[PDB]
Amino acid sequence: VPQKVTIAKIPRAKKKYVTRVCGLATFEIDLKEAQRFFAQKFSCGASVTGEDEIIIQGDFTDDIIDVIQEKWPEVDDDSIEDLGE
Ligand SMILES: [Hg+2]
Ligand SMILES: [Hg+2]
Repeated sequence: VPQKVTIAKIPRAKKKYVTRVCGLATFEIDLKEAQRFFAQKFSCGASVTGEDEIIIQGDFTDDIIDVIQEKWPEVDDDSIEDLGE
C-alpha cells in the first residue's frame, strides 16, 4: 500500500466580509486613532476609507457595537445602528 500525503483547500459557502464603521467623527472621535484602536483590538488591518468612515478587514459585526461603546461611552444605544448587508 503506497505512502503519500496530500494537502488541498476546499471552498466553503461562507463569505469573507469586511466591517465598515461610519459616524465616529460626528461624536468628535478622531478617525485616525479610531482606526488604530480597531486595528489593534481586532488584530486586523484597517484604513480610513471615506471622510467619516473606517473599514476593518474582517467580520466583527457581533462585537463591534459593544467594543465601540466600551471604548467611547458617548455612543449611546440609540445612535449606533447595525444595518446588515
Ligand atoms: Hg459611510
Ligand atoms: Hg483580519
